[PDB]
Amino acid sequence: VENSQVICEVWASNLEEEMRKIREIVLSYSYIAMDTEFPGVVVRPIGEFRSSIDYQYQLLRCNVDLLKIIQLGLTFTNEKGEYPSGINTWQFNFKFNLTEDMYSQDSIDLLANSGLQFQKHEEEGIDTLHFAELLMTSGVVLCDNVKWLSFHSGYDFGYMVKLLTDSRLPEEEHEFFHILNLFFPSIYDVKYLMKSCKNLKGGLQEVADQLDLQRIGRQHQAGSDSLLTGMAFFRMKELFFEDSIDDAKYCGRLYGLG
Amino acid sequence: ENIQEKIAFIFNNLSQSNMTQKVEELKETVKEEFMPWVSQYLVMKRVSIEPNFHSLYSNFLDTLKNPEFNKMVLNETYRNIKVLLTSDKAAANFSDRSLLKNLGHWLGMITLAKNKPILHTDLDVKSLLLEAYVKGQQELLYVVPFVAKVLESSIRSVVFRPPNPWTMAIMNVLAELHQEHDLKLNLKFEIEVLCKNLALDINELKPGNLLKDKDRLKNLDEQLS
Amino acid sequence: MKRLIICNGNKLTVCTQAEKYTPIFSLTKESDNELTLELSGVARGYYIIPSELTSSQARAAHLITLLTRAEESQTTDMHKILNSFVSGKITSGSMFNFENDGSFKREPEEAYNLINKI
Ligand SMILES: [Mg+2]
Repeated sequence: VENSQVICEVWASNLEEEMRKIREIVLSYSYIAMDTEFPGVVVRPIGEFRSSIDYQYQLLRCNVDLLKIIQLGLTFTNEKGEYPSGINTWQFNFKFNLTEDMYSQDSIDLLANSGLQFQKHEEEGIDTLHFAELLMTSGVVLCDNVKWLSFHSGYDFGYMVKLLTDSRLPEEEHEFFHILNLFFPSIYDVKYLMKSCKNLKGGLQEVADQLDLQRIGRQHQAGSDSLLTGMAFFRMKELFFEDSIDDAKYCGRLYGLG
Repeated sequence: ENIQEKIAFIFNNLSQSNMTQKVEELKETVKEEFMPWVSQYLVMKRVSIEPNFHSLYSNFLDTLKNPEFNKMVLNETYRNIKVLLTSDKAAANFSDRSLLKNLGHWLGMITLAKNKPILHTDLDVKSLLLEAYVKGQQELLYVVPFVAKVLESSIRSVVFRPPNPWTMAIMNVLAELHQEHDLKLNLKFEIEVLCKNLALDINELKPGNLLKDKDRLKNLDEQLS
Repeated sequence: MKRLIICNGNKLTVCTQAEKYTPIFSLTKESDNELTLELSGVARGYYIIPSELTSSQARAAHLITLLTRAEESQTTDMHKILNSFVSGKITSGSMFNFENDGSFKREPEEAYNLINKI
């Protein structure tokens, strides 16, 4: 593994220094793999919630409006698949107090086992408002050439819609996907591409063995899982889809919500 | 040169009723090579001195449906704003002040009102305001009304509405400048007008201490002069 | 034994297992900001609010402490949900499950499946 020269940890100190190399890196290397670490699912919805898609959206909403992000990993790649000559993954670490926040002990415990520093997160952590302010005027979001990649990104794209708008998520999915299309137009979802494939099924680590991909970093983290997401997509598209991702069917959709 | 007059004629009698037909005439007349000339003509001679007729030109851009031309227009606007900003700030340049205000209005109309951002590599607003405060009193007259004009169109954007972190980031700095005792009544009333237009309360904002960080204000990027 | 919290808009109901659930006390948020207590189930008595302490925020906190058998100098995992509801971070009909000690329900399979993206 190698989490030093390929993965860069972004704290609250080196945020404007490492956001300067993102604006100059998104111009030529556009595809961004995405991962989000958050304290889990903690609140269940009630009511006349039929329409299992609608149920999934409300389960997303009830938890996103109350829980707070703890990590966000972005990996930069170009169309062919090359990486930007050195540091290609940024692991943004946010603020999270283990004593005065919302979390599920079955997620926090295994994240702590994986290696997240919950004493360091309390002191040196990125404020979400500041991160969003730097993100809007960066070209990473709201552009057109950027094509985001993600794996089962139900909560991944909701936590940052809340972060990027500083407001609660919309009540129905109609007003959620409309704003998601304005923020991130291309939402290539590896799991949706998976449920059209001959045999590929399971989770991220259970498909990284079928695709024969080596994980760089430490498991369950944000930066080291975005890299695996990117490599998985650039192998699936090359091998199964005959170097094409049809925009109409497989793009703009998520798993569960779509 | 004969074509040069035709473009002026087409832009002169523009109206909402004949917009499509005039667009067809322009597409027939002007070429692809001459498009930069039309972009410079519209952003230098028509938009920047005529603040009343701006929705017409935004609708012209929408009807034409040319992303390359839109990028050319935006780049020319940014270049003009930079040229005006990094100039000798004479105290009597009312024409230049109005020119900058109108161009900033145009920028906010064609970027923020279109649900697109103002890129940092092209123009930074918060740093511009902080540099204006640190440079003196003359540059504030150039910057604060310009930023107010740019932010005026944020209310028509479902992305850049007040609760947006970036818009609050700019508005809290403007609130600090409003609280400043050395700022003038003109600028203070302009900030209050912008707050009213965005339907915010100047008392309900969350000002910080950005003007008190001498270390941060020393190493600022220089978009002014 | 398990405990439940239901936030049906302006009503925060706390209930205990007995999976039938019996409510113990409900907080109602009035028009502007007023908070009202409606201890029920036993419908009064039993759990007694101590002398002096009168404010709704404090009565609800004390009742949650007595329900969860927690320490005095402790802000338990139900107290946090109560505070979030009062501050207005729970503006929708929602359901919160808890064990007896007050933390959210232990869901190992869901956590493992939601961190492995299964
Ligand atoms: Mg993850």
